Amino acid sequence: VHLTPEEKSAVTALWGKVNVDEVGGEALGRLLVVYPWTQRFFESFGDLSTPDAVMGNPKVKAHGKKVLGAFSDGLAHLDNLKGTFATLSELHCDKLHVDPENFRLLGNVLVCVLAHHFGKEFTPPVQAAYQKVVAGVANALAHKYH
Amino acid sequence: VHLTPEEKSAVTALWGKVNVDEVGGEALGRLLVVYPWTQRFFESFGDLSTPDAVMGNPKVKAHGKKVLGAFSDGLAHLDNLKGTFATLSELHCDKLHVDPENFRLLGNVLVCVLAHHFGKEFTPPVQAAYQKVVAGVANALAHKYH
Amino acid sequence: MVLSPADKTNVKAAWGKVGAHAGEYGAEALERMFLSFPTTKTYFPHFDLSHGSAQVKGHGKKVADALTNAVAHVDDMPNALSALSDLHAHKLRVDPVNFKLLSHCLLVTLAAHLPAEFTPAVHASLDKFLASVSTVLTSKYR
Amino acid sequence: MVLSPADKTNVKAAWGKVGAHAGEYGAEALERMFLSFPTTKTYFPHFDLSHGSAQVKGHGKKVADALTNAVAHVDDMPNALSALSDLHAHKLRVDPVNFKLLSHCLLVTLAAHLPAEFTPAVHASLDKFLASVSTVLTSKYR
Ligand code: HEM
Ligand code: HEM
Ligand code: HEM
Ligand code: HEM
Repeated sequence: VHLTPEEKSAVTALWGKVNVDEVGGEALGRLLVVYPWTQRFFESFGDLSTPDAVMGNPKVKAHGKKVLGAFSDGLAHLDNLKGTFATLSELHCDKLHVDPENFRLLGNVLVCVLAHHFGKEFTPPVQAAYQKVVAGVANALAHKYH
Repeated sequence: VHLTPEEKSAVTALWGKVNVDEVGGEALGRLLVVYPWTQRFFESFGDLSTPDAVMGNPKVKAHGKKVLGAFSDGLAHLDNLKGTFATLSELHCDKLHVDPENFRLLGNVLVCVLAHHFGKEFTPPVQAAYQKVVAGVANALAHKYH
Repeated sequence: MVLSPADKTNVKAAWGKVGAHAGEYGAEALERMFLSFPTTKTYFPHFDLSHGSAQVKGHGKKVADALTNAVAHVDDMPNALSALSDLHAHKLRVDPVNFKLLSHCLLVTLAAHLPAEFTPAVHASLDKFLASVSTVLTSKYR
Repeated sequence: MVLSPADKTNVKAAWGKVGAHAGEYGAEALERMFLSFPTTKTYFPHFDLSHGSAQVKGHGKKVADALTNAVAHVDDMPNALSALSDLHAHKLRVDPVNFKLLSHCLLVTLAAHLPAEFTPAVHASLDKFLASVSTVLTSKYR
């Protein structure tokens, strides 16, 4: 992605304060609560009966760490996201059958989570930088769909 | 855009039969009728009160011809849509203040019009090739927005 | 999203002409959709999506029939499509974005088959009508 | 869609907390939108969009009050926003896509300011509420 040097540093700097496992569990849980149709891939996870059950489900939390760890590693390759996520893109299309709109939803939920976590430090320009990144990752993941 | 040899020939073949003047007029008129909010850019065009008013408006037909003629030009440069439309991209942002979502709606109306005009010849595969082209064009035009 | 008396008139007239071919046009719309917007294929991993597939034709008929029922109950759509709203919301769970893509492909299909009837006014009415159906279908998502 | 009673309870609670900061949050949401989604600036070519401009501050306030009005009349929004609905439909003519961008930025702003109240359930209720306001505002477009 085209991020100015400033934007890159803003992204990197906040990210350094993130507990990946924690934010991961939170973001994935919030996706499943706010946009319930996304639960369609997770029937094997058990109880998703209430917000409390979703947020507390160890499977959701585990999948969240997995998803955000991948995201996190991608942050190191801002310049080659399509490349970095090519295999995952194919996997998501061919085996998992995940509509890429889900990637966009998660990106918006992730920004809300950072906002909630960081408060005032998540300024309008830091948000803007993260918006470009989450759109970039969603695009990179949807790239190999056919 | 990324067009297979067969997609390129389908696009090219159909376009040789299009009367740009006529199709341009129809496409822009249908945009203003189906998505009336788009009329906000054409206050000086006269009467756009009824579908009949919109469709026989000479300023509409004239403008429509300009738009599709410019669109025809990018068909010739399918490999460099951003480079082809950069100047018009900056114009629409800086001077015209047109929300790029309007490029997407026009793209869709154009597909409808080719289907209406060509009937059975506008097969699923031909449409698919045109959908990639119109998305490319919309993207090329929104490119220099800031 | 309100359907005026003229919109209702337009829709019943155009759908009227579809008549017998509704199922064939439903299948064609799906085909158009899978070719033009490949992400929509993610919901039918269990189908043979090839041209002429009987599964697509079968599904096309079910969609077309639901549309026919919607036209017939254009004043009472929510109740008429109740079971379909439940189904999509709670089992299929198709992202709402997809409804716009099928609606567009149905419009393209109608255009290609009803030259005379697909006037700008009818086109506008049909677009509103498909947006209303989509709204109903996703009304119980959350 | 529709707001459950639990939704209305969550909205009322969260908005209540905004309280007197509604206009300042309104302005911040706009600044976040102009920065994240620059295409929305196409609707404000007549504004000084500089950070802290009175135009943005004032506009932020008018947006906040309208949301307050809707929270207050959460059971009859169509009536409550009637005027705003006509204005957007007939004068402003803002493409419906832009409502989703503003809603997102309003959610981010609330998140950034309500650490205690922004739970998953409230987040879900606010999202739905913003979607409903958006639907009411674009309901007279065609
Ligand atoms: C930032 C966006 C995302 C990233 C980086 C990501 C990454 C991953 C990774 C690294 C895996 C493990 C692949 C493997 O098993 O080798 C995975 C699996 C999976 N992901 Fe994605 N994912 C993302 C978004 C989503 C979303 C939004 C959904 C659904 C709503 C989803 C659904 C799944 C499912 C169902 C699996 C398989 C899980 C399993 O088999 O246990 N992913 N993803
Ligand atoms: C396929 C996409 C489009 C292309 C290639 C295109 C191309 C053009 C061209 C060549 C001009 C003439 C510039 C000049 O000579 O001054 C123009 C002007 C203009 N376009 Fe676009 N256009 C497109 C889509 C749109 C859309 C969707 C809208 C809004 C609904 C729009 C609104 C305008 C307006 C308001 C003008 C100025 C007309 C006037 O001079 O009063 N265009 N466009
Ligand atoms: C105007 C919009 C739509 C209408 C009227 C509609 C109607 C229907 C009907 C009548 C059925 C059959 C229910 C049954 O099995 O009893 C169905 C099933 C289904 N629909 Fe929808 N649908 C619409 C949009 C969509 C879209 C846009 C998608 C995804 C891109 C979708 C995906 C499906 C799937 C996956 C099934 C189950 C198919 C099977 O396994 O047999 N639907 N729909
Ligand atoms: C939650 C959604 C929204 C609400 C509650 C809302 C509310 C309002 C209010 C209260 C006014 C002032 C009315 C008056 O002074 O008579 C207004 C005007 C305006 N709004 Fe909306 N609005 C919303 C979404 C949008 C969006 C998404 C845009 C464009 C991106 C937009 C563009 C405008 C513009 C350009 C004006 C006129 C500005 C001026 O000249 O003062 N609105 N809106």
